Amino acid sequence: LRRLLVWTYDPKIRLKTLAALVDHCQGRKGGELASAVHAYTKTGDPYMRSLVQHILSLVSH
Amino acid sequence: TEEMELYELAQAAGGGIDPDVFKILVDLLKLNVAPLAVFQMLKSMC
Amino acid sequence: FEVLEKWIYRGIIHDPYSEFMVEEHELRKERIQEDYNDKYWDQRYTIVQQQIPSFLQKMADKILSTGKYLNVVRECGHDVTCPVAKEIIYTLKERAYVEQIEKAFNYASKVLLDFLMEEKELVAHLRSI
Amino acid sequence: RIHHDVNELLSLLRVHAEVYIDLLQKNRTPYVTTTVSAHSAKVKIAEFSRTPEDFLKKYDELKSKNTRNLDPLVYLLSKLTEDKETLQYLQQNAK
Amino acid sequence: RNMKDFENQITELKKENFNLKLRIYFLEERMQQEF
Amino acid sequence: RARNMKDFENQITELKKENFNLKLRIYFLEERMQQ
Repeated sequence: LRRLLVWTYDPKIRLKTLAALVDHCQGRKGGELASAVHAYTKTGDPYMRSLVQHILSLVSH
Repeated sequence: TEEMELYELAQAAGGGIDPDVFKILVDLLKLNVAPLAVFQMLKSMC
Repeated sequence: FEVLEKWIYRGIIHDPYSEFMVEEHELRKERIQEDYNDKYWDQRYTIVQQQIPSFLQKMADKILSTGKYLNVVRECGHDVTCPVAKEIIYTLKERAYVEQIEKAFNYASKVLLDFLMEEKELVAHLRSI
Repeated sequence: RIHHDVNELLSLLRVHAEVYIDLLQKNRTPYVTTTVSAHSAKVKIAEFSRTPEDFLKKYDELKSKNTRNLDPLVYLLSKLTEDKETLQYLQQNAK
Repeated sequence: RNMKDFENQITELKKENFNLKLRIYFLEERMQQEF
Repeated sequence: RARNMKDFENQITELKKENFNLKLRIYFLEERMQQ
């Protein structure tokens, strides 16, 4: 694609979501992280919801 | 008028109306009016 | 359309970024029981007229008037619900998935007056006046 | 519903029975969006070729503006075929 | 009676509705002052 | 052009139901706030 792009692009989709989301979720502990996870659950992005559910459930648990 | 679509469009090609009536006709596009009926009701009296 | 689905078949406003055609505010206190003036169309429940597509705007009044019937008697004592649930998704040159709105509206109408006419029965209660 | 400001006042604002019947003739439905315009009505500005580059350039900018009110102006672009039956009253009104 | 007096009264009753619309026009602009 | 001599019945109850309702109610939208 140029060099190495397709299987580094797959990681980029796993990683760029966190590099924004955890950077919005800095510092918040207990239920305050859960109120950030409310604002991120109400996100407009539908694929990023399911793609980050692995971590979003380990906030809720 | 006092709007970008009420005032600039009213004097583009040849232009010229009453300004308050032109603002009312520009506001009538947002009032979900049928384009022919209001002009026919204006033209049947004017 | 998934947000529309929640509002059409349940009394739930999902509200994504407030870009969906319906949203709820807390105007309920202005005219809580009676419609002293209107509340459930532009005010407590409000429709953003331009946030609807074309193929749904043709009955967006019925969309705005479906969910209310599921979420005004939920406060009053019957579980007003639609067990019908037809998923809404786009298709080439089709809007049958919006044709499902009429059935859901009439079902919400059916369960609402299936309360109102016989529990707090208007056909017998109203006679009093 | 609100016909006071934009139907009753707009009927009263005309300089010229159909005094109350003009609002019933122009009885708009607020639940509609049915514009009768087409792409053939874009050549209505070509008759006023006083400066046709700055008569044809405005429409793309008005479409690029985020208002959806540019659609019903197909008949309003042609306007009245009578000789200055709306435009010339402003010169009398300015005096 | 000549089949225009009755319809002239009908048009007068349309003018009554127009007068009520004018009273509505004054009412909805007086709403803004004290209330 | 020609008149069918029945629509005036519907028109009379239409103007009655509009005008007498609106006439008494609009003025006493004052009373709701003035009283």
